[PDB]
Amino acid sequence: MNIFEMLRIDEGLRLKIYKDTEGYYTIGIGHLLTKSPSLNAAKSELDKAIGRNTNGVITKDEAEKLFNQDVDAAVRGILRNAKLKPIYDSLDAVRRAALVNMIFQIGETGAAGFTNSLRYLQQKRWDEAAVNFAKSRWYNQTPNRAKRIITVFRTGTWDAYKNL
Ligand SMILES: [Cl-]
Ligand SMILES: [Cl-]
Ligand SMILES: [K+]
Repeated sequence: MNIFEMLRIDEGLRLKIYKDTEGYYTIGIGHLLTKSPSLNAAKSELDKAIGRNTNGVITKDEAEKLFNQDVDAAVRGILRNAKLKPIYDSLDAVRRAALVNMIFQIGETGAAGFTNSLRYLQQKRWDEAAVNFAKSRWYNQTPNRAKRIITVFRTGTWDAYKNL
């Protein structure tokens, strides 16, 4: 298990534009195109992203390409965020992957509201952090995925993904 395999499980792989759990145009492996309700707008974002006139469908390789970029950018942003870098640095590799996964899903902006949870992680108060994390719109809207992420923060193991 690793960040790529974990997010592949969590996001799936689709080669045509589709809408994510929030109703937003996405493609590939969780690659958010835009929050605009305009499909053409989405398609334009896709073409810009891939570098060609696609007509809304991409190859697996292309999908993987955006994914790699996406994972990298997620890490990079965490490293550049003064509110997150410290948490990230205080963690073991398994938990770090869970934090990257969260940011990939909700963004740094979405992570701003987790200050308290992040603090519990920093204190290594695993069960306390787990309880806290669950008290969020994030958990309520994507409970199965959030539960997985939370078990990783709680245990430092991949057990939640192990059988998927
Ligand atoms: Cl992009
Ligand atoms: Cl879910
Ligand atoms: K998805």
